[PDB]
Amino acid sequence: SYDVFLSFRGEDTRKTFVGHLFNALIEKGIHTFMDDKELKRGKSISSELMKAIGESRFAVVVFSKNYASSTWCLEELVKILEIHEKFELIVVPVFYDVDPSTVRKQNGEYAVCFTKFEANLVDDRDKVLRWREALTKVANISGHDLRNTYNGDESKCIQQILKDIF
Amino acid sequence: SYDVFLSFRGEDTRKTFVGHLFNALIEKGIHTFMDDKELKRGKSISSELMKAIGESRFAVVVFSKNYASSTWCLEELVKILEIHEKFELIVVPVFYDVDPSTVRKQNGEYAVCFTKFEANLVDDRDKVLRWREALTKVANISGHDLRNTYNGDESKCIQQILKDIF
Amino acid sequence: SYDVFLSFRGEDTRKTFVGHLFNALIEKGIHTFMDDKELKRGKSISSELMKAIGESRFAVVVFSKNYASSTWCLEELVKILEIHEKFELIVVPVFYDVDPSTVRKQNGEYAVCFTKFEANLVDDRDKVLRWREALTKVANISGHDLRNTYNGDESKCIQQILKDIF
Amino acid sequence: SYDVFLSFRGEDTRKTFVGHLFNALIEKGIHTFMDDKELKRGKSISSELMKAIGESRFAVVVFSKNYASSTWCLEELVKILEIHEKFELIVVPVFYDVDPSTVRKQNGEYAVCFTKFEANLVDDRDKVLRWREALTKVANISGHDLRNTYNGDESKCIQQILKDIF
Repeated sequence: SYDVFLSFRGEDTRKTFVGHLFNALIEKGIHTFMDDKELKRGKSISSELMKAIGESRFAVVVFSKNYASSTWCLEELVKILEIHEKFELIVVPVFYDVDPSTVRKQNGEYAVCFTKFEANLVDDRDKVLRWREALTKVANISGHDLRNTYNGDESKCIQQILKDIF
Repeated sequence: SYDVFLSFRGEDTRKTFVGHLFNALIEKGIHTFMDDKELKRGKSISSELMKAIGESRFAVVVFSKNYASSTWCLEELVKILEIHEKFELIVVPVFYDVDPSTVRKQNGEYAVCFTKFEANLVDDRDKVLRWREALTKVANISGHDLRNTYNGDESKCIQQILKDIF
Repeated sequence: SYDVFLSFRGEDTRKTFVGHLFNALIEKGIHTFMDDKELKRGKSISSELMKAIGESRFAVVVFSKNYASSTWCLEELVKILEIHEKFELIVVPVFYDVDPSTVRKQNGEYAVCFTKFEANLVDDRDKVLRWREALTKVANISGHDLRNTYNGDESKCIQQILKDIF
Repeated sequence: SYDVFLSFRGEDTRKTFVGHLFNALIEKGIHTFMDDKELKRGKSISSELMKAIGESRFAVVVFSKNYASSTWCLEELVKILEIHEKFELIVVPVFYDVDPSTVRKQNGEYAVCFTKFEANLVDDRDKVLRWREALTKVANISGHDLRNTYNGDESKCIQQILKDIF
């Protein structure tokens, strides 16, 4: 069924950028499963999300301001990275509206959220440290950085992604 | 005697929206002459633009918040309006993040930009008056809008326009 | 003999950029005549410069901080533009390390020089006004803007120039 | 078992110098693996870089003023030095706007950058000491310089290096 399941929080890019990527991939003929509900229930992953992650040939993750600001987003990133470790999922980082250098050091607005996420909720979980290590490891794999590689394009990055996919 | 044309403001559309619209139009099979690729080095700019506008059929101008700022864009709008007055060139409006009522009264950001040019070219050239009248008429002219019609997906609006051309 | 004679003041770009252009054009096989002497005698043009300008199939002008700061540079630009008007010289503006918008309005550091050039020397010549009008007319012809079209490349612009030439 | 390699600092060489050198090397017929095109999306970055360095023959690193700033670049220099210590990889220095004496003593801008990292990784990791020693040895190693050898044309230096490779 679904070939590559792009994963990004439906907060900012859900209107223009991620919408454009979904439309282009769907039109081009490659089957893909996306964010099922804008009102998605549960910060965890149900059967549908787990099955999509397991049965995805590859995955796409777009890092933005909110891309980790939700605990659901961090958990999904953790599951995806563990899939890449244990399964054959291809992970292609996409850096849109975010500085790759700051994300590498786990610094920026995400650092402010992590400090806010450094309360007793994660002190009873330590999942913030796991998420930060996972993000750092994921940043070790090169991807596409629209704000840097082209710095002024949006359709060119989509063309590159389509060239990689098909 | 060409197929279509495009018009946008480079400050806010040359990066994300206008490029996606151009890609959609090119893929759909209708030739488009944007002011980014339809320009040979040797030939002039104003002359080439006037010729391209004269030989094109359908024009779609996306009026942005700072649309009045670009004097060249205002002149292009005036020329397009004059061509539509003399000949019968296809007219189509595009308006994102700028409600038609705001532009029709030349108010808001348009009002501020005109006030900056209130003593510049309204009376010294009488072309600012013609541009204001043409903008008012084009605003009165019905087109495609997205502030409230779609309001949820820019790519949905692009596909709607592409399907609605013919 | 010489096919296209690139014209730029040997002040800043004579080390890296214009040197790269001269080396690439010479290597590619297109015959070209360049700035003969770094200690060029006379702010006017001798027989060699006039003959090169007349017998050039095309010309290349790179606009930078000093590209008009010398009276010799302005005179050469005037002669080149008059050649383009009366002869078949192809003029391709090149915008390197300069904002095209400011140059269009004849504003910027060049404006400071023009105000400094607005003394009795030009008051007895009025050649500053002629040079400003000539620059404005030349800016009406589109060319290549490395800081904008690519914004991060130097070899790509050279490749585009070579594609245009041969 | 490859032909050559390239090394540069993205802050000051990725735009003008390193690109011209890469174009010259590619045109000359010797394959080059820069850290801008020799990278597949799926595979890692550190692993791919280590493999490429191991399989390449000739490495040319242009030490810039802020060369010490890039920790990844320093690690790459350390790995290249270690490979040259164990194997016999071709070593070639490149130094522009940074006199060899300044880098040899790790002084000037190198001194300031190391002082910023004086309490960071000199004693906490003992790899800053190894990097300083390797930089000192490489500075003692003769290479190609342009501050006083050529001092008049960067492209002349690039052509000199390309001719001097073999």
